[PDB]
Amino acid sequence: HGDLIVPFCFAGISSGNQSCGLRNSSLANFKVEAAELYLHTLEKAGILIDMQERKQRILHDSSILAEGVGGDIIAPDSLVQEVINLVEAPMPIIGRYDVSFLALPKDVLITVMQKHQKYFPVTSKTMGNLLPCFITVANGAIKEEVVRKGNEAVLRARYEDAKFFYKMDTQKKLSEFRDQLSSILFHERLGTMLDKMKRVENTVAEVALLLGINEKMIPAIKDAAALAMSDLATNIVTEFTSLAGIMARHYALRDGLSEQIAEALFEITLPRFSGDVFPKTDPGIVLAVTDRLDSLVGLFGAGCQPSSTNDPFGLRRISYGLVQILVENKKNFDLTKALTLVAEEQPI
Amino acid sequence: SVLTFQQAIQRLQDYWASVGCAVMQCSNTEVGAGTMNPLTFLRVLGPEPWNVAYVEPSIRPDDSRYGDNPNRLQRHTQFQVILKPDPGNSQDLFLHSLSALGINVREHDIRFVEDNWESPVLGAWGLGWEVWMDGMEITQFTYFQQSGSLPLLPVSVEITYGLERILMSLQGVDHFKNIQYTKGITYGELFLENEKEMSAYYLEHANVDNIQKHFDDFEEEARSLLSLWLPIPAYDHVLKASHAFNILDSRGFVGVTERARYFGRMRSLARQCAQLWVKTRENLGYPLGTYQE
Amino acid sequence: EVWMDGMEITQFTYFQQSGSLPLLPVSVEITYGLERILMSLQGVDHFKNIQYTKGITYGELFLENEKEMSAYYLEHANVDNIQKHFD
Amino acid sequence: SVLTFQQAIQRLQDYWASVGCAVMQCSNTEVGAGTMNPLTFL
Repeated sequence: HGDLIVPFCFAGISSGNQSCGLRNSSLANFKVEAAELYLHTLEKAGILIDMQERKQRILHDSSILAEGVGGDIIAPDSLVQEVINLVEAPMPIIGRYDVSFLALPKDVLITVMQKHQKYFPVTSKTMGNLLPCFITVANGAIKEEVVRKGNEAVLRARYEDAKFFYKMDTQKKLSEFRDQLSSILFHERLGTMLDKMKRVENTVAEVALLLGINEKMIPAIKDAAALAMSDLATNIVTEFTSLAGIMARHYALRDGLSEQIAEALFEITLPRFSGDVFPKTDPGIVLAVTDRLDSLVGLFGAGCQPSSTNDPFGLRRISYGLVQILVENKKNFDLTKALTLVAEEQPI
Repeated sequence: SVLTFQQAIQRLQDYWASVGCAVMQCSNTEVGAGTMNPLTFLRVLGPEPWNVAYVEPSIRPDDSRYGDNPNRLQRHTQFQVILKPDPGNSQDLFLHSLSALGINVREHDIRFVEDNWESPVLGAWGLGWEVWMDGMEITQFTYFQQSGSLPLLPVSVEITYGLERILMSLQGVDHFKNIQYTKGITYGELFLENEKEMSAYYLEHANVDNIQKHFDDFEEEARSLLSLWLPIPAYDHVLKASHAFNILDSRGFVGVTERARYFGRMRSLARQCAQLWVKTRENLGYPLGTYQE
Repeated sequence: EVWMDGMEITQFTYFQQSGSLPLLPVSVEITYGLERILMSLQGVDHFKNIQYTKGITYGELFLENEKEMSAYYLEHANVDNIQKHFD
Repeated sequence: SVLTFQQAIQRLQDYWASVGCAVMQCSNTEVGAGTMNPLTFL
């Protein structure tokens, strides 16, 4: 306060007039003579103390580094908000990796870059696919060559595992994976996922009639549930949990099926998180509502009503997804008539 | 020059021997990780000073991949450091040791990323970070908070070095067999005998007739020994009881309903065994010392 | 065996046969009995009086795995399980 | 000074590491002696 110090001790520490900057730096610990000359001292030690100021120095250099290769960065809010609060003095560095990893799906490279190492993907302005570049953020004053040479060796080590898993996972078509999903349990009283899928494919016909969808589209629906939610037993989804739902669509598209069933396979999980998109194709709505109703009825059959705090299975999220799908799509429904039909095929 | 594997140990031991830690030998029974050693789980409980650094192999049959995947092995060597009480230089001594190992700090991005460790098998948790060095996760740092069921007093600091990847990232190799143990010999030509045969045994030749009848026998023997106020052998049997469950999981003959039963039995045995060491040591008067304030 | 002022501290042996095969070439084995070297060098008379490090001793941290083990090996080792684990 | 137990190992290892020997870890299973280790018998 001003020139004199406020004497008070907290947690066995006496307040004084010393503050430490960057570790191993020249200003290991400095003495502030007056409280007026404080914010000027920290920026003399290189620390960008302001929370919002670091964003305008991260995103002002990440874009500048992009034009060297003629591209742009991808900046999700949930990624930059966490990258900002991990660095005391940001410094962006670009790096390269081999092009042979472009054969992988577009949504695998992005997931690996953004969920484990927290890098920045680079997309070209023209032909807007991925590019063999990435942007990372160092911390402090570090040698430029060493960080890149030691960081690309990790980025090209993750992709070897990813490509091996993908190659081993595309040896057989998606049909065979529907049998070996029994290793994933749904509920101790209900069973695994195979029984859930059989119940869904059995009860989809009635729900497709309650919503009033035309009979001419009833065959394709009966086939979609034949391969519905089969990606959960694949290899690329065993460790990449966030990819569940879309890899099924990719496998179905590669297998050589119609485009009216891949969308239904993909849109069986929407919405996945708050703010995500909603189903927009008619055959996918039936599968989504059938899955929600079956998951609600089965879990309420064992009496597992969540309280206000604990979420054993997040039944509130499922109900909120169901009502959002029903309302934001303008479809007539009868809840008390569909619930009885859904509960009919329950084992107990 | 380039650092070798057999002298990184010599640099990580003579350093912690100067701070004040007492270096000891490795475990005896096959430990499924680096924490279940009796030199760390049973000794953090109770108010006595304890500063120990040692090196131990860790065997995990569930991560067996025939010794081909350059990241996952069935036997990896770890370095463990336990400090109690924390002297206040907890994360400065670590950086000094890292500098003394042979790598520089001024030219490498050494950062801490938060990560909360928790293990329901033995009932422990805490708060800590993992150390990123140019994107590689090489070290776990953790302030403990609870072991078994007792609350820690005073809390302890655990530093775990994953020593197999530090040199794999420092030398510049791409595979794991390319690690050099010493000047003249390599790691991938003498530590694959205990890799290939062990992977084959853990994958498709582990006779499951004997494991499911050794598990309950070990559990009952541990309970009987614990009922006689014999703590050390009672806990020793728990390690070889918990190894059988992992080897059963490796083969794939454990269903999704018996998992809860096995975890409950093991955690109950560990809980009732842990609270006996504290009662055993208090009658001796705490010869090592006592902590106050 | 190497005698140092009457103490037997080391075994030195040229091998000749292992299992049933004859050794080729023969090997040299040197075995240090390390618990008595310091017991004779420092000047102590008991074994617990050995000092492990500057500040701590050997007889205050390596008797837990001694007294409990001796009791187990003497009169509490349940022989029902050993004779069926051996075979 | 007087030799201590935890540095006799440090003097008996750094010596044999200069002749050319390769120092390794101890056994795993309870060995009844110092010869039955798989690093010497086999």
